Amino acid sequence: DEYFDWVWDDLNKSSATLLSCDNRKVSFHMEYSCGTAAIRGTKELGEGQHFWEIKMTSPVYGTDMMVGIGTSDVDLDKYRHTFCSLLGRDEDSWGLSYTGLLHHKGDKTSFSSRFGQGSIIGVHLDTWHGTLTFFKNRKCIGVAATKLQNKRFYPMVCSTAARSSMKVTRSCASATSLQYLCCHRLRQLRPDSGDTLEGLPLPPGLKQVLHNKLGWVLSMS
Amino acid sequence: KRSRKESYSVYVYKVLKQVHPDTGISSKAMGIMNSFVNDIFERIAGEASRLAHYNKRSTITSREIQTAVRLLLPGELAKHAVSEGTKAVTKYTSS
Amino acid sequence: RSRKESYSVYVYKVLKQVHPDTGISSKAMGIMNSFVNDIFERIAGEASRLAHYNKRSTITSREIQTAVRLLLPGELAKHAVSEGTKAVTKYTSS
Amino acid sequence: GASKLRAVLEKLKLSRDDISTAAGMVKGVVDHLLLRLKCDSAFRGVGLLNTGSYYEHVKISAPNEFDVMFKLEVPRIQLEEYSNTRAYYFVKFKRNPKENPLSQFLEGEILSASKMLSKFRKIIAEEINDIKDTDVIMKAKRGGSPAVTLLISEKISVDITLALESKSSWPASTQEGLRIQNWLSAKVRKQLRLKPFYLVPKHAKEGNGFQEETWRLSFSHIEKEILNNHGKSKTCCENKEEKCCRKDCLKLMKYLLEQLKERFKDKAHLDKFSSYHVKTAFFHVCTQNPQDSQWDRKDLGLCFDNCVTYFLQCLRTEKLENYFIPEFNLFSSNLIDKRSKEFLTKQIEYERNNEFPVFDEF
Amino acid sequence: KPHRYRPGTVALREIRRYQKSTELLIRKLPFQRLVREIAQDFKTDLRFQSSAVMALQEASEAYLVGLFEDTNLCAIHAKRVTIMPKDIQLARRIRGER
Amino acid sequence: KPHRYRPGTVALREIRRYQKSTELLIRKLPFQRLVREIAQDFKTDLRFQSSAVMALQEASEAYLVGLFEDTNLCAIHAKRVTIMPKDIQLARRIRGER
Amino acid sequence: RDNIQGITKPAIRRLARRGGVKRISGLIYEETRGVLKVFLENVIRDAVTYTEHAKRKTVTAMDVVYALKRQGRTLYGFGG
Amino acid sequence: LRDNIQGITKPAIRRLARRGGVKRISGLIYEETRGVLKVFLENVIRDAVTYTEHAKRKTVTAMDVVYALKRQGRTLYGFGG
Amino acid sequence: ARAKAKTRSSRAGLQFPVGRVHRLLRKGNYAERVGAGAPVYLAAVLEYLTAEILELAGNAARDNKKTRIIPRHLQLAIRNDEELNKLLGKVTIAQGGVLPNIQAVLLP
Amino acid sequence: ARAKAKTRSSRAGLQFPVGRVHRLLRKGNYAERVGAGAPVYLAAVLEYLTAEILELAGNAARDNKKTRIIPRHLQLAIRNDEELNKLLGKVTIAQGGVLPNIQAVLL
Amino acid sequence: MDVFLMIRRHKTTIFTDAKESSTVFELKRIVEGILKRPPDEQRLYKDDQLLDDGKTLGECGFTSQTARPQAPATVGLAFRADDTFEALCIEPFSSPPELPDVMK
Amino acid sequence: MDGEEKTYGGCEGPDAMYVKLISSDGHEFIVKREHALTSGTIKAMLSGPGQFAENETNEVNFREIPSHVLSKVCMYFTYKVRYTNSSTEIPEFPIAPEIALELLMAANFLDC
DNA sequence: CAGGATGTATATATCTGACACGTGCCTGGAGACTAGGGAGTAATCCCCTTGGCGGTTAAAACGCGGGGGACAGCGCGTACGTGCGTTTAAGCGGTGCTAGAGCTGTCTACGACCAATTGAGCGGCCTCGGCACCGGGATTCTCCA
DNA sequence: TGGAGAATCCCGGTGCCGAGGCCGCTCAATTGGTCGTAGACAGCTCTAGCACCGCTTAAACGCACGTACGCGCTGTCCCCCGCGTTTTAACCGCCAAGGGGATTACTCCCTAGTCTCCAGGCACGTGTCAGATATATACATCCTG
Ligand SMILES: [Zn+2]
Repeated sequence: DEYFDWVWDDLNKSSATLLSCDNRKVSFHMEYSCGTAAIRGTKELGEGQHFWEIKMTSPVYGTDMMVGIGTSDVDLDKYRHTFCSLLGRDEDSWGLSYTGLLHHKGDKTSFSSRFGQGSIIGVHLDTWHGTLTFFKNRKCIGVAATKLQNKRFYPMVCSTAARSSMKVTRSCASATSLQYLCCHRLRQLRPDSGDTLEGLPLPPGLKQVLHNKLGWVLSMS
Repeated sequence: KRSRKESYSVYVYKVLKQVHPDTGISSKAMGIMNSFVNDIFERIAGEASRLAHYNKRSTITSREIQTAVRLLLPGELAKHAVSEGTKAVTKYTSS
Repeated sequence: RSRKESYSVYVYKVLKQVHPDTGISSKAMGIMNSFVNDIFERIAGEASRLAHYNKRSTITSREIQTAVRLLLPGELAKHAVSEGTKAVTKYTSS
Repeated sequence: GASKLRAVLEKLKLSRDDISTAAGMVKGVVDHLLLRLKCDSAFRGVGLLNTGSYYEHVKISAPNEFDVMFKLEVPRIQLEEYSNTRAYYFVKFKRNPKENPLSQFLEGEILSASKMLSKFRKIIAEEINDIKDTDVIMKAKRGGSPAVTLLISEKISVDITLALESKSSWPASTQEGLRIQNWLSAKVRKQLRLKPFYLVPKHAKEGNGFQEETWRLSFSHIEKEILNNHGKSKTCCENKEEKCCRKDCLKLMKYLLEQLKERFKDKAHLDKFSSYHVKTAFFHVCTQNPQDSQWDRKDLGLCFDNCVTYFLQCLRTEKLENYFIPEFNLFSSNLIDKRSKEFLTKQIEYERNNEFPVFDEF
Repeated sequence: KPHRYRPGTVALREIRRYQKSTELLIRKLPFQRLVREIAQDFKTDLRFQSSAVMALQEASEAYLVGLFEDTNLCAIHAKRVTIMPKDIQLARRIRGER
Repeated sequence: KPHRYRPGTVALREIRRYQKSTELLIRKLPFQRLVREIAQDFKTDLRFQSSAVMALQEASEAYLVGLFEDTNLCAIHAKRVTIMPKDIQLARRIRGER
Repeated sequence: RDNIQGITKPAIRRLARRGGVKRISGLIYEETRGVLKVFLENVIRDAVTYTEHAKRKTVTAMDVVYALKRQGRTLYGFGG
Repeated sequence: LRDNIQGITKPAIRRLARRGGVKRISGLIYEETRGVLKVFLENVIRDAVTYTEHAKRKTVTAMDVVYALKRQGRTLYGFGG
Repeated sequence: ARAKAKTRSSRAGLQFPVGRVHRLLRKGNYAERVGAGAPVYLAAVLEYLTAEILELAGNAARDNKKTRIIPRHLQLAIRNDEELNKLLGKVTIAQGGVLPNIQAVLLP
Repeated sequence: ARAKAKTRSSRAGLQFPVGRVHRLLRKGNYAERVGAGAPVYLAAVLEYLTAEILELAGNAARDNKKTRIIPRHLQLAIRNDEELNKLLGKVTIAQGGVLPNIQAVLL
Repeated sequence: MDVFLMIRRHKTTIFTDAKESSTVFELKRIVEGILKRPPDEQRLYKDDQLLDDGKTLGECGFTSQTARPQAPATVGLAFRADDTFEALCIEPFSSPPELPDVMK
Repeated sequence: MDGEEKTYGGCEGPDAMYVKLISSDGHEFIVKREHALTSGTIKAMLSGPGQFAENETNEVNFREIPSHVLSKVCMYFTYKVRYTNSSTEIPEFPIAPEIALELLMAANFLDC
């Protein structure tokens, strides 16, 4: 596959986690799970567009494991000694747990079906329209959030189960452009199909470069 | 002060003294008829309170009591008891 | 149109306060209704006779208290006079 | 994962027949004790409560540690709450023709449990010496209801309990309890309410010591009937295919609450927590998820995780209400220290995050 | 041969069902005819409400079934087990209503 | 010595005399003591009157004399002539008063 | 016209079985027929004697319970 | 005053059986007759007192006794009305 | 003004006191508007019925050669006769005694 | 003036109607005046007696395991108690039947 | 505050963003700055009705409400026929196709 | 913005503040210079020599573009050069699906 | 001693009509007031329960001889209990019908109420005659030869 | 076939106490009048007692036959009954003390009667779930061997 756009952050990982597989993989609580542990990704998202996805591997259990977005104002080691949900706790920071429930601002919403061992999850971000979208198993769950404009963020993932691990399978960025915006509007107008390349005399090289740029948009709904 | 007290004596005596002229009666042979007549009183007056509410009759009158005394005397004596209370329903009605 | 009246609701309310979970068929209500009518009239009959025996013009708590301990056997009489006295003092003290 | 649980279930299971071999010793003792007691005017009608299986085996890892309960049938009685505690009552007799049970246990008007137990202790204690084919001994008091406890040789052991039985309608304080309707239909709710109920002797307790002379309700016979006949389909677990993990999920949960006491008994802080609380939380859970479809053996994981989820939630919030008396809070600050509760959340959630380490000791 | 119960074992199966049932034992129409025919010599051309008939039947069943029970206690005291017309005539005069 | 009548004759000669007689047969003062003794368990310090005690013997001995007269009818039905306590316990049960 | 022989042999038997008796004589049937007819002869005479105060041409349930209640036979179920 | 029930003698119980017309007698019956008189008396005397209490008197008089016999269907003619 | 009085018992034809009874009855709670049929019925009936209980003493006193009638003769003159003893048997007549009777198996 | 009607039953604490029993005791021709306390005392004893009966019948009905009380269960409760049976000794309950016993020498 | 608008005549189809308080005369100053015809040599018509330079475009109903980011409202320019308004010199765009049923 | 004399009426040679953009079907869309420079094709073309004289006609006709399409390009430029760096919520840019199907060719035709 | 044949218990599955509810409304249960007389009390008095005494002799407690009544056990043949086959009269569903009981407007005959008068019946003193009672002569019926 | 106690049927004379008669008077029954609503009636209507018609199968009638109950007789030995002896406790006539049941004056607070208002029972009418019903199987008991 094509090379992903950011690793897990060696300088911004909690005091109880090992980064691994060229910082594509990460592992948590390798003995005691004596509290909560977390990381950010190395890249701040606050300009252009972003898309990325994560594969699970250890079986799900324990208090909460979750995926999301937050400011730099978070503390990766406040809950070093305690079980807590780190994501979703504050106006700064959001997340979705494996139980199919979101947190934000220190409050909760049920949002989706559950997910477990070996699951694949994917996320879209648009900073221009200040808005965020969630996918599971190459199918869409929905738009998660909006009104997010000009706030700066890192992507964060958190853990609490002993002997637990995750891997980013792809991560990517783009500008806003016709090949982004018009393609999004086009997919909203024909979401019912498994494909979008159908019926187009449009060159196969351009079909492939939008397989690169918007590989999900052409092939998921 | 003297607190006067009555009995039925003279009214039973005038129904009896018709038949046996040649007799007198000891004191302890009076109480049996007093207590008989007095027993029937509050028993038939209770029947009369019932008779009133039985056929919605606040003016009790002869014909409603009537049934009780063809009832209470078995044999042809049903006719005896009721005959006394039915020979009454003539003259008073005419002043 | 012509109208009829009964103890039905009050005995149903007492039932639903000791077996607050148990029903009664229409035929079984008919017997309970004739039972309370019999007992009222026995008690009232000795009360009215007591007032005559003792030369008075009214029926009050003192009359019914003697009629209850006269028509009720054994330890039913012993208990019924407590259910009586405790309910009237709750009323005179209100 | 689920294989650890399936394995520990076998390792628990296969101990069973040792209990069956031990059960002969207690049988002869309880049979003699009944034939002792039936001689005395105070006890002539007394009997075994659990007919057809003459014990309860209250700790799953303790195959010598039986429990026995005697029902003492009583004519007809009236009850009233101690101090609006809702679950605790004084009891008094009512309208009865002359056939005294034992009014000699009356004190002022209350039936004295303390007088009852004083005689019950004595008559067992003077009898039990005359068991001559077996070494048998009475073990000293611990609390209100199991006030007679008994040991055979140096293993086989019993706590003895007695209870009043009454035939009447259940109290108004339970009217909203037993929320079985959606799970098992109103036709069973009514016919289960069509049974007797039991009172067990129990002091209240206070900073001043204790209101010694008081009784508490009990419903263990009904509780067994639900668990024995636990299907929305009657035939649940009555054939090999219709099997469901409900029973398994409960017995796994009982075992855990002993393992954590074994590791912290020296701290004493967990000592207040019993398999009684574990049952009660399970009844709320199976009421909440009542279709037999949720209880496939191919789960086991989520249902067990739901138990600990529910129990943690209750424990954080200091709230767990009795399933028959729908407002009596067992977890209340009055009955349990805040410190023990929060400490136990820290333990349990640590075990959950560590994938149940303590079952590896088996 | 085939299955004969011994004399007396079907009579006990009988009293042990009539002592645990509720209903009337005499037929309806035959009791109605007797009531009308007894009545027609106190006065002529009466009419009857249906529940006046049922109130006579219930009062007579409970006269007879309660008189046989005192007849049984009389026959057993004399060391018999079979009831006879001499026991009826004892019960009716110790009962004393004559 | 020689006149001694055959047993059971004097037991017929003496019933005739008491059925012609009309006076009262329980010794008076021994019954008067009992009625004050038996009353004390209902109330206390309580006076009586002559006609209140006199009327109460007439009530008592008139029910005893009416009881024996149909115990005697029960023993004869059992082919006996001697009255014995098994008989009176039948009479005061056919008489309804249990 | 008869009508008293309308109370059959097996009917008179069922009454004695609910009353608790095991074995029966054969002369009983013409004895009970003389007892039942003399019971009805007295309650019917009082119920028709009430029906005349009450003016009606019809004998009512309440006329018969006044006659039972007068004889000494109180009866719960028919009202009153 | 106590135990006057033994004042109901053998020969008094014999006088009362002569008027009933009975010929031979079992020796067990004198202990049975004194057992039935005991509860006859009780149910009468336990109502003459309740009339007296309702009257608030201290004395008990013949009318209270005949009201008692009358209540229980043993009615007697000859002492009142 | 004020003509001579005629007793209202004689106005009904009775011997019994239609005056005295109307006081008893109307003050007695048993009925409210006491129409003259009611003091007269409660008075009337009992006329023969109060004499029968000494009329039937001709069965006793003259037959027994006594000229003052007495409680024993009044007893026999009720408890003697056929229907008299059902018509009023449920009552005890004080100082009466009992009728002569022996059962046929007991005599020689 | 006419304020709100507070019924007497709630004051003395009964379920039985303290109002209707007053009107019946007035109209029924028992006495000239009805005192203030009589309708309270009388409703309390009729409460006691009905409450005592209803739960004995309920106990028989519920061991025979039926939803409803019926005349057979009234009979088996009253005719089987030493002092209810004394209180109502001469009344025939319609369609009640008899309670079972066999005389011992018939066996 | 400035309002996104589009001014249309003949070839010209010109996006603009003027202060809402501008006189209709200031539109003419803007038009001279783009198209060199002086403020008076120009005229203005709305739909096909005359509009006075002495007004402000806000009182002429051209406003932030008419100024949607993807629909800044149209205005008719005129260059005088020496004496009068000339024609409303508008000319039509190339007709767009149907979206086919495969996309429906 | 009023009295827009701009010393010379504009800058219409080296820094020509408007540029004149005709479609293949003759509609003319003047655009301001940052909107012009928003196209990679137009910034490359305006970087061409001789065009920097005040004597230049700063005009293009797009033979490859019809007028309805060219209007949406200008709409997109005016929108993005406004809303770039907005801290406040940027409005959506909805364009009608029944005409928009083609417009992705503008990305490669004009570098946009 | 075991083994067969039979009647009762019980546990689903089906269906329908009896009990628990909601509501329109109307008539009987609460609020205020006042005009009398029933019942409460304080003081009185006298008759009738109470407790005591020696007394006569009637009646009860004790004992003892032995006759026949209570009763066990034996014989027995007639009357009644069990059960199979025929056939007849109680109980059921549906029609009619008009005789009779219930409701009501209205009006006039009857019973409650009252003041003034005087006749009926009640309470107290009197006296001889009805039916007891003490001796007693005559006339039966059971029990042994 | 003769005896001889118990009365007992009947009698004499004696005696007393209670029932049969007379008087004073007062209080309750009556005359005469006024008045208001109960109930005696003529019409109406509509529902409950009487009467009729087939059908079904339930149980009343009739019979044979075997056996265990009711019925008679004998012997014997307990358990009263009939008589005399010793004594102890009723009934008896009389007496001294005082307790509370029976009667009055007078005061007032409890009740009935009235008018008004309005909410809790009653009559009605739709729904659904508690028990009756059918059929299959499990079990407990009686009887012959
Ligand atoms: Zn299961």
